[PDB]
Amino acid sequence: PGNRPLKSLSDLLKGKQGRFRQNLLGKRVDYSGRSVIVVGPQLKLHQCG
Amino acid sequence: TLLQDQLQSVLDTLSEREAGVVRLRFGLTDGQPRTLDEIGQVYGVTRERIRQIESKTMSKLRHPSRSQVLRDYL
Amino acid sequence: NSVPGAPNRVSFAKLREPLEVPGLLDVQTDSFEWLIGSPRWRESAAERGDVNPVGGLEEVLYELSPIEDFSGSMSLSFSDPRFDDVKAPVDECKDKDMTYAAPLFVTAEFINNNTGEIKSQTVFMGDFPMMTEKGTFIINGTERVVVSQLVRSPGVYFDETIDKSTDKTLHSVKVIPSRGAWLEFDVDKRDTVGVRIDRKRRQPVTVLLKALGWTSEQIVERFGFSEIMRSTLEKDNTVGTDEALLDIYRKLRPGEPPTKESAQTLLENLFFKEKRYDLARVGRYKVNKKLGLHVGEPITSSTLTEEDVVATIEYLVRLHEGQTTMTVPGGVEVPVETDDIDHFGNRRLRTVGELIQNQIRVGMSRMERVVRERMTTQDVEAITPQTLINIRPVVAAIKEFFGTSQLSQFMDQNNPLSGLTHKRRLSALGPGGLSRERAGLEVRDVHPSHYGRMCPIETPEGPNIGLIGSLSVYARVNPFGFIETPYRKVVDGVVSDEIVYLTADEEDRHVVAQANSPIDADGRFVEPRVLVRRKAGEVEYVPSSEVDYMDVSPRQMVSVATAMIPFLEHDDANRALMGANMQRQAVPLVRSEAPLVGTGMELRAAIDAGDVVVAEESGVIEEVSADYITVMHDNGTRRTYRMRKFARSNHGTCANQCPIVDAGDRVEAGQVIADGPCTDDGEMALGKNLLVAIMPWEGHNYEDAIILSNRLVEEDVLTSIHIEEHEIDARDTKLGAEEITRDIPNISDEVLADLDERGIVRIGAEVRDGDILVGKVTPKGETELTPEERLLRAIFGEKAREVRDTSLKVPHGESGKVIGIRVFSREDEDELPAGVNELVRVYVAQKRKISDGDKLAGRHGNKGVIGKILPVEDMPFLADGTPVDIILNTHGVPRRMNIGQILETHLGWCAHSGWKVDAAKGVPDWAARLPDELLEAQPNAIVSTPVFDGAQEAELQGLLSCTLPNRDGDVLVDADGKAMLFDGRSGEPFPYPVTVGYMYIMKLHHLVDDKIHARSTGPYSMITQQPLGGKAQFGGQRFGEMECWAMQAYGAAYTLQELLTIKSDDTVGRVKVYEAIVKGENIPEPGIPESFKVLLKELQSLCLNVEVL
Repeated sequence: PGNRPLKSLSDLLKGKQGRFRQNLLGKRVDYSGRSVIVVGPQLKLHQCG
Repeated sequence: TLLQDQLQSVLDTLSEREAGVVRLRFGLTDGQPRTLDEIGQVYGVTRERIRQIESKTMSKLRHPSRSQVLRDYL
Repeated sequence: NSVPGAPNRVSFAKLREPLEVPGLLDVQTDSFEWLIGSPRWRESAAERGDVNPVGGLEEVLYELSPIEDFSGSMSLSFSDPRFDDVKAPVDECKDKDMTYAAPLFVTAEFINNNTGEIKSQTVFMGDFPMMTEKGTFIINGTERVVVSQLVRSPGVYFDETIDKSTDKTLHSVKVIPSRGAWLEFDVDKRDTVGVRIDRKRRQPVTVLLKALGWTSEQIVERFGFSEIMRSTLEKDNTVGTDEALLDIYRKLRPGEPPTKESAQTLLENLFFKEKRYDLARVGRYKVNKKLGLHVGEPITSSTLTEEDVVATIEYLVRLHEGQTTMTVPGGVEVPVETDDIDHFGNRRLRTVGELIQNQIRVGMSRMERVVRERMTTQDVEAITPQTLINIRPVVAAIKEFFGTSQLSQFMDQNNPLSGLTHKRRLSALGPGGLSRERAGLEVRDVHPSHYGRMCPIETPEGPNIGLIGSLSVYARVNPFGFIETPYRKVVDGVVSDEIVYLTADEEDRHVVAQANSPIDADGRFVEPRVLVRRKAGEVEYVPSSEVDYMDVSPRQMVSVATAMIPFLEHDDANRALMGANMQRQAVPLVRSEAPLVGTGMELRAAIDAGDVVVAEESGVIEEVSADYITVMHDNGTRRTYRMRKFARSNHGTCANQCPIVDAGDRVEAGQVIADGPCTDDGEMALGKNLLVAIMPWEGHNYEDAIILSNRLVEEDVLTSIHIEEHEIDARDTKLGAEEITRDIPNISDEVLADLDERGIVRIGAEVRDGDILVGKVTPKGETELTPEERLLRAIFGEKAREVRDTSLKVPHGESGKVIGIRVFSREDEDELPAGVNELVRVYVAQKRKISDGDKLAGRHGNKGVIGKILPVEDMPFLADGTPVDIILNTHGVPRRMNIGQILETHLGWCAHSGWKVDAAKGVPDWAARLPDELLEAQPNAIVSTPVFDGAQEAELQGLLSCTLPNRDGDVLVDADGKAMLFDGRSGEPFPYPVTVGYMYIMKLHHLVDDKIHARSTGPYSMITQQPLGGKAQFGGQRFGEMECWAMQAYGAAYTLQELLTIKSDDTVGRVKVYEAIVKGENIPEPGIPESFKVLLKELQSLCLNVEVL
């Protein structure tokens, strides 16, 4: 209904959801160190905020 | 299971019979509670004799060090 | 001038504008108003000529009304277009959470057609969306905001079109009647006729032409010269309109017995069906507009006319051919030519009612298109003007509409003008409108015209600029979606001191004079020659002696926001508009300040905040206190006019509204009464007129790096507070519902020893993170446990209950004091969504005491992060001790542009420091001129200037030379820009003089907690169990694919792999190594792509079986 055609066998790794495609997509995962930033003159390679 | 077996350990911090006594006391051992005569039946005594020592060794463990030893399991 | 609470930010007016500040804002409203059509507006319009304007209503009514069956025997009509009245301070709804509105009554009238009879009935219609003095509509105490979608005027429109084939100029034109289909003529390649209509191959026109009755003669006759068409009479092979017609008609359907319908009916219908064929009067209007047509014809209709049809058609022909003008019979002539989408006359714009109106329109339509339905069935006789009413679906939409009204967009109550900006904000996109996935830059494209139309500069920004904007400054806009720039309509070296609202077009015909321009005090620009845009806006020079019109000032296609910072003429537009948009993102901390400098825009702008409690009567003051103030309306008359505080924004901010004066004093309507928010001394408090200077330093103002004081703290200068509402409902369902007690399972004490009798504590109460909150609770379930437990519970008598111990608790970066209590019950009647019986919503203070590193800035776009905090001492500093505000790296501006920053700041210390022209004996020449009067600056005082007008360098410079040397009549400052502080540390002198100054800036709705996140773990798509990102969640950042590629560039495998497995969603290792972890040991080495495993299966699935070995 709503004439919504329906998902075929076929689909699966077919369409965007190509478990193919699937993998090749990056994604969110634990411990996401994301934030702005500054240098830290007091610096030493390896070092970091 | 940290619990659980950790327990079992504790489950040994005292005597013997009291196991199936109690493990059976809820089938804990065999996974199915029972009756004072159900178990003690085995030891042959009295629901009397049963829950008497039963709740007693409870008191044993009703004791605290009996507890905190597993308390955070709270 | 004309300012009751006026001070003087003394400016640099080298010029004069007889004109003065419009009211903007007006806008829509007026519409609305007009849309309504108030005997206001009624009067309004009404004035300025204007024949029989109409509240955007009627119309509605009459555009359908009256009424009747299809049996031609029941006649309904309408009347009483109007409403009742609201029922709130709105403010009420505001608190009372519903939306503000007032009832509608109207009085249609049915009439039999048989006997014909009477069925009026001053029917209620709808409580209704009731605007704001902010001209707005805050649904259920909650408003978005609507801008109008720009809209190139619809109509049959024209062009040349070439063909590289031969390169011939297959010009043409479409038809595009509102709601009327299409049909278009088109310079054919080979002969002749771009015939076909709304997509139908092609024909010989006249077959249509003649089809209506046209001797091939009649044309050639009127149309032999007019030869290409002669071909049309050639290849037209077929004849008999009918013969055609019907045949056409097939061309239509196709395939159908050409009944007389085929011979006419729908045909006319087709586009003689204002019944449905329904272009736009304005177009209609246009039309004539197109071509000096009937013109002398205050007309109105969709009245299609083969007449004009052909007319403009031969227009085509004549053109493709090259031909200037020409007058059709009677119809005064028209210079031939294609068209343009681009230009703006091409290009109207929409507006509420209009919308609305459309909305509504179907609304009735709809709901309307029913009574009909029912009218019929609704047996005659006892079927009152009532009997068949039900606007319900209307408002349903309407109402609704707002819901969905994507263009209504919640007023970013972040600052005033910000909100403004939002206001005047303008584009042409979205619902029915464009879909940026389909638009050639041109859409964004520049073009001449544009001036006096919208801020050249600002715009969206992402894939978004060239897509949206607003107005320029003044020039109102057409009673039909077209600007109304007046002009210095000059006259003989004597401009005609006279507005002339203008639709670019027209005008276009005319002569582009120049504001900034030296008249012989008479209009008589003292030069014989001048410049001026021309046909192509050909900004062309010329001899002063010739224009019709000059201008209306300088600076106009500008925006307000645009209108904000001088030195422009030295500064990156990019950088600019940047700062522009920027501009808004200030954050009304606390102190209240104005740049001692700044144009006049300013509060005179700000006044257009129209926000500050501001006078209502030349009344003497009356009782006063921070809630309101009694107001000696000197007519005896008074009114403790109010004042708001502590009430969130869309963005977590007070309702603060600071006063002005004294319960006893005496003043007069419209003058100020009390600021509050972005409202320094009656004025957007917006920054900090702030020293600092020039060095890039120890690498800390480097790469955007930024080096920052500290005293600041202490000083406090940098903070306000921010507002979440804090909610958590009590629900109803299966196992029970969602209680809100205060009792709790093995909850700590105090943790409870805190909330109210039965849950949450009490207003203004302090906290932190975690902090439990609600007094909630809910049934738990019923599915046994291990005897083990119970037992255990029996072991420890902790006779567990059985209820879904449930409530709320404070997340992170969170604390302050209790506030909200929107605890509102279903059960207590407080209507609410299903299965719930109540809900509260609460708030808490937190004074944000400014972290460094972050970012602020001011004018010259000249944004600026906020790197390091730095104690006072330890600081370059007056040889007179006093150190910086901070310092400033160099470098950018060069490859940037914005040095006014320099100047302005020079300036800064200047003003900040004042002076006096020691002109004495005579004149500082560069002085010799200018706002004399100044002559000096009382060290530090109010200072504005014009936009494209303000003193000069040398002057300015020489102003440098000038001074108000300090206490020790001193000026550490150099008539040069560079002095020589020393080190608040090591201390010694410096290498060379010290550039320095001051600058007000602003602060940012964008920092860490805005974005301070990661995520260790939490929820996970119950499907693709990935990091269920969310509020409670940190989201848990997604990851990219390149990236992966990076790996590759190494190959950490694992790593990635791992990921894929791990934090990806490795159900196991997640659990598993999660353990490991737990057990900290040579981790469960990476396993197998598992799932992948599935596959297989997945395959097989289709007889797919195979294998590696």
